[PDB]
Amino acid sequence: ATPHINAEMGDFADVVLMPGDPLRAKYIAETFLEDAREVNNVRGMLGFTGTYKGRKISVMGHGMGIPSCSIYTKELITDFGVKKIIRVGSCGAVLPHVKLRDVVIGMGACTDSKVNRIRFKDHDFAAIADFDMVRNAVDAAKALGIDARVGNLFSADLFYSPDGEMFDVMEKYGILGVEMEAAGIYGVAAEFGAKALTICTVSDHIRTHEQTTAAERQTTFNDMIKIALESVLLGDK
Amino acid sequence: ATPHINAEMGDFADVVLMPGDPLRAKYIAETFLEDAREVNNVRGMLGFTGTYKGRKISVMGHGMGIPSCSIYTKELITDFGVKKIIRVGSCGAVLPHVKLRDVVIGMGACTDSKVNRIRFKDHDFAAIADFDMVRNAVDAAKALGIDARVGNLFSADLFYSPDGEMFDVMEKYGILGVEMEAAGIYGVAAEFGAKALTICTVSDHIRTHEQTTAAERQTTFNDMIKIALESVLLGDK
Amino acid sequence: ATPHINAEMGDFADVVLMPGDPLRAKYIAETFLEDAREVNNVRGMLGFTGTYKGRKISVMGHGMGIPSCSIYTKELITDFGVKKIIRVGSCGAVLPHVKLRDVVIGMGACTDSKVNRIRFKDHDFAAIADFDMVRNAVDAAKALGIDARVGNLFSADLFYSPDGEMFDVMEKYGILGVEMEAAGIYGVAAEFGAKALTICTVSDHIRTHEQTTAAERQTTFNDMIKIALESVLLGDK
Amino acid sequence: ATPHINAEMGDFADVVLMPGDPLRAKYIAETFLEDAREVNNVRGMLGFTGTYKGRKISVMGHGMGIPSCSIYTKELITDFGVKKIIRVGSCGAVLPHVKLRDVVIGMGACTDSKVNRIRFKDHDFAAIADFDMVRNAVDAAKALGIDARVGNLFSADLFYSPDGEMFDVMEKYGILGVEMEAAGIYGVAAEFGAKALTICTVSDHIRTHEQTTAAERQTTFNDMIKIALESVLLGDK
Amino acid sequence: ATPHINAEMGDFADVVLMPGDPLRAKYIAETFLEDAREVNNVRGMLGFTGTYKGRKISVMGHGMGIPSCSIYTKELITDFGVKKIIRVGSCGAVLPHVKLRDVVIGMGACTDSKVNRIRFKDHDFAAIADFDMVRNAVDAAKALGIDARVGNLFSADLFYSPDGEMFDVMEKYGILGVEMEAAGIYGVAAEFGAKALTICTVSDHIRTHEQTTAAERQTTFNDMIKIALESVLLGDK
Amino acid sequence: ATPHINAEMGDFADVVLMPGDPLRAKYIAETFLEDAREVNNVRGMLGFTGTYKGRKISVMGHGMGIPSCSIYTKELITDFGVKKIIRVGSCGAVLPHVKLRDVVIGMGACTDSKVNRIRFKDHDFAAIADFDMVRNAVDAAKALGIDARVGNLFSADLFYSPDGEMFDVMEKYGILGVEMEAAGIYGVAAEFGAKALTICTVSDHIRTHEQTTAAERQTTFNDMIKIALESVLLGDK
Repeated sequence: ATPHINAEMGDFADVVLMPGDPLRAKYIAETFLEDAREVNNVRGMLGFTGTYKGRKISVMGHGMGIPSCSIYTKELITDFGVKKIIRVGSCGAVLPHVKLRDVVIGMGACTDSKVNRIRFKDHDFAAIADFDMVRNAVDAAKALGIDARVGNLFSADLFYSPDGEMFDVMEKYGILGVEMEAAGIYGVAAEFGAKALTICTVSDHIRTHEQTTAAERQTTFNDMIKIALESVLLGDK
Repeated sequence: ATPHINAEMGDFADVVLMPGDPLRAKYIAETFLEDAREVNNVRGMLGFTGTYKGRKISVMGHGMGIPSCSIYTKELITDFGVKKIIRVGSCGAVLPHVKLRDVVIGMGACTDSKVNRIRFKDHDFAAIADFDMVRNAVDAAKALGIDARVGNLFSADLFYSPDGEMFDVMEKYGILGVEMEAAGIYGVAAEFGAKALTICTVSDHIRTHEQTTAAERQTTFNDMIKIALESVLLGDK
Repeated sequence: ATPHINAEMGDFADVVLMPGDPLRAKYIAETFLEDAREVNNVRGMLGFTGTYKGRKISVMGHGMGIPSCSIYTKELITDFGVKKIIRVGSCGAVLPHVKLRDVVIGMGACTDSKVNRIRFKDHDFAAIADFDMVRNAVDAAKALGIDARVGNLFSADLFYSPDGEMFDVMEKYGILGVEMEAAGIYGVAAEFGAKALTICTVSDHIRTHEQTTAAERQTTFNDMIKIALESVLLGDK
Repeated sequence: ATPHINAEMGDFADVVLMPGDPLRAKYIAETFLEDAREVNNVRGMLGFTGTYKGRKISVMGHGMGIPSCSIYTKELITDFGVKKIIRVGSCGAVLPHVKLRDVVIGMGACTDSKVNRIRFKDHDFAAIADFDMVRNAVDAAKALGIDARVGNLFSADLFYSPDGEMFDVMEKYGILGVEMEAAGIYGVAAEFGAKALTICTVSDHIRTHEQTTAAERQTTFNDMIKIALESVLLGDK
Repeated sequence: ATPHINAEMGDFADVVLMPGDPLRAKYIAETFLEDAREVNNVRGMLGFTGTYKGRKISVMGHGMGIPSCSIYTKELITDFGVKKIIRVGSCGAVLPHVKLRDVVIGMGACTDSKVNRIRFKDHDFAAIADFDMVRNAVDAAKALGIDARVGNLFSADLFYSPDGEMFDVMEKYGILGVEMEAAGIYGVAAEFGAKALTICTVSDHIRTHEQTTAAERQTTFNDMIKIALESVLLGDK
Repeated sequence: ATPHINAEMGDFADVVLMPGDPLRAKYIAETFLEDAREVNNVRGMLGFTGTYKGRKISVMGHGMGIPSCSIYTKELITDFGVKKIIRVGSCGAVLPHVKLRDVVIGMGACTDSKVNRIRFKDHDFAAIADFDMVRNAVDAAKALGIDARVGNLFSADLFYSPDGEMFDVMEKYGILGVEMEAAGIYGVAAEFGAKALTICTVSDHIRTHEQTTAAERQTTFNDMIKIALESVLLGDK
């Protein structure tokens, strides 16, 4: 067991899907995994392992923000043999042409956190995904009839930011979505020699809120999870 | 309801105790409060309201790190009428003279997060507690036979820090405990015009690499919660 | 003697009150201290030692700004045995509800200086007063019929700042008064293992720019000095 | 004509290959393009346009460093209709497992320049390539029997850096090659709404000095150009 | 009057010499100026106006550090019509061939203060003297048989710096003398459209740990003042 | 030979004039020098050596931007015995009273590059010229009856800056001309213990869209070159 995960080596697959909400991890296990078993419940941060089309897979919540996900991702890599992390999230769009319910893949992640400056001598660390994982997700999405948008996410520390003008800067530089974790996960992956990817669905536009239904949100979430799971199978071959 | 709290105004007391772990919130509700009811379960971030010696009080987890706790404390203050937040946590000591099981009260909180720089035009914002709350906690502790130490916390973004050299700097400048939230909660309290306090129990010694046992963490935790609750009653009178 | 103080060990009390203006130190000595003698005159930075109700007390100017007061407070602490510094100053208010002639006690001090970033590896050091000293001043003020406000000061490097918009930021985050020294003194106290407090009276408003009469200014100044002196006597018990 | 390019709209293809050295641009034009003509010679920064397998292609030097290449890439995009920039260069390796003469594709580029901080409100902009261009290069390389490494470059401002320790930090975080331009080109592409890619061949290891023969260097350079040109043809499909 | 200078427009000459110590201003007035009038004594910061070789000249202390001298210099320029400021100070040397008693003229001044970053949008402002004033000082020194060194000063915020390694950096980049004010004065001069110069004499060597004797201090100080005064007369022609 | 200069010790004079454009270096060699020989052609960065009134002088292009010129100036100093660098460039004015064709001499150079912060522990290094070289240029200009102003340049990393507002800040602080190299050359000179000067002629006004068209030069540029060359002869006296 590690400080935040009451499990032992072997309990996790070598790839872990991670939504922010642990209750979505439970939903993924129930909906997509065969022979699913709960393998963590410390702090309510539910984690599960089962199989998808014969492939051992785990899913576990990461909590909100770079500091939370950095803990779990580090422990998974250093103590549970995890080689790949796929964050499966929501993001808010700053570009009108990026549509509600689009799938975005963060090949890079911008941020207003200091964590990568702390790592990288106050220089600019380009927080990036693993290329093969990116391509596997693009290809899995294409096989499901989806053209994933590949580019930069922006990982914010403040959900309630006092700097609304920054969203205009994000738009100018082509940021595809705003979320709260990718850059931190990518920094951990680089620090500890593993591989990561963040996939998000566009849940809103930052500038002007758009309504969605629970059913629409569920189906779009499910599409993202299928992309993520199928991408793993492509990566295995 | 707010984006992370499915409750109505009036469901929370005007003071909320907040451990990081929502399971500890449930423990507090069951152990210390009368007639407790669950008022939030969104994302498993359990919150409860009941009474302590006749006084309405709430308790809810805040999750790990500045970004997580900043969400919850903002929503509580702006939309649930919450006037006081008392974080009840654990910390790591760096000073030789600060011992396992000591109770530390953060009158200030240092940080390596960028959030307060973002707020404060890249100058130094001294993230501070409410003074009356500090003195109420000191006095409640004294009535329970505990001499709480009052000073600076350090709120880290990385539990697993690559800049190990910073612990000796914290030690040099008298930091009493290392945790992950206080500076963020204090920044929200200043931004949105409320009052906050962080109380921690020392659960490990970073300098000498000592760790508290299970028995040990629990009994000290109970004392911290009694301090917090009794401090509210002092503040009311 | 030290580079800026031509005195010997024992010439200073273990607590030193420090206004910015050495002529105010002379006034304090003449008005409040018995058997006062001048103990420093280097650079015209007058310092005195005498007794208040039998208790040995010193008073000495600190000059204008963080670099000036950092020199004097360091030398006093390291080489003259000084345990406590109480800055006794004026400040400018940014909050309309903070009134002219109010007493402000700086439990924290924000700043636009780089000195604490230099000390603290470019992270955020919360420059704080000693809690017991704060409580002693609050209690002394209460016994003198004054309700002191306890919160953050802002210690500016530029009395003539080119950034007017920063006052709006200070107001937003609840800064009680603007002065030029507290954060520097608090940094020295932390660096060199001593205790400090800044008490200020509100001399002006950047909002409701009203001034005062000489008589009003003297009476208010003297009330502040009485609070500071009485606070020492509480700390001694 | 623009301030650094004496040419008119149409003189350049919509994709421009850019080595640092203008003499390399001449070599590329002479060796790989049919009906090549010189279209720029301002500042000796030779640029050419011809065809490759019937497809109009341009090639032009970008000079050394972010400021130099930022000028040329901006002018090409805004004034000459250029849609894609492919930098073709050399890099120094900091990882021992990255081998001499390996092909590196910079999906991201770290930097110690301030240019992207100036663009991005002092936050972290992840300077990234266009994903489709990256995949096209990977595929073109595979068709030529070369397995390209895809990951981060580091774009240095100082070829002669006084901070030797930084190469160790680059190695820790997995940087594949050190060069001087990619992060700047990627910043311009984001700013002005175009697409870019940097392909480098490993010319040496920064810490250990290794030798190559003329035939080896010629083979590897030619291989890089073939990858670049063939990647364009894939993108066109 | 201003709060810091109790004088009227006309009371100062258009050129003011400024040592840090107001008692040295008094010495200068008594020793070098004919019929000098005391024009300020607020905060003990003595200032005088008299005549030197037919020329009206003022001299006034500036106190210790950038914030102090920034107040006085701004007020002199914007409230008293002052056109030229000549700081006359002592400095510490780091270079092996800079010797005790050497005269150093600060054509530039490096600093660890934030004041010029605040002014200059967080970019690097080169804090420089007025060229003609520098040349006038070199020429005056030569006529007095003194060979002055012209180069960079370093203006420190902390006389007692916790970062001893910075002296190595100063030495590496050729800093001639370490003092506490020049960069601040030069920033004010640029902000408010006036001209300034800092002349220092080397009173201590930071590496050899030697200092000038009392007799040497007086002689070198007198020579510096003669250079300053004679430089004004050259400027007038 | 060095990595960017294929020549041997002795091939360069101990003084090198450097325009950014190597074709201007050729022009200078063929117009102003006797018995000029091309001594470098790597990357087309033409360098020449000949004599001016019997004095051995070299001239070589430095390319655009701080990173480019930093390479060449370092190599010249450390491997070719070069003692003095005179950059001879163009610049843009922000001050209305600075006119087209004015010759500007950069006693200092401000910058938005990070290179001097990297050198100088993130403090403010005042990037300055050698005083004697500045005075030699001033004196040569006077003897030639050519007007010249001495003050600060601003060395930009982005010719195409997204921050137009910074030009108003430059104007406020008295910047004489905007170019792209001086601060980098001055940093190298300090790092490697040599001497440098930048002279520029105002080619355009950033305020009054006028600048210099086809005509202006040749004669204005020629004026700057004559000043530079004659300044060397004065420095030899």
